[PDB]
Amino acid sequence: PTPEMREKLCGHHFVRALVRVCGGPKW
Amino acid sequence: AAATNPARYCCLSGCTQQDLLTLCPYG
Repeated sequence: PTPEMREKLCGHHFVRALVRVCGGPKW
Repeated sequence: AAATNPARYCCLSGCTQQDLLTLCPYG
């Protein structure tokens, strides 16, 4: 089912996976 | 995508780099 991986990004897990792909200055 | 709250959704079911990509470069 697609070459992706829906990580169960919970709370900080998400904000982290976040700072990874878009790398924002906020967080 | 387009189901429930951001992080809340990415926490329960999951979220790939893309589903994350659509939630990182904003805040």
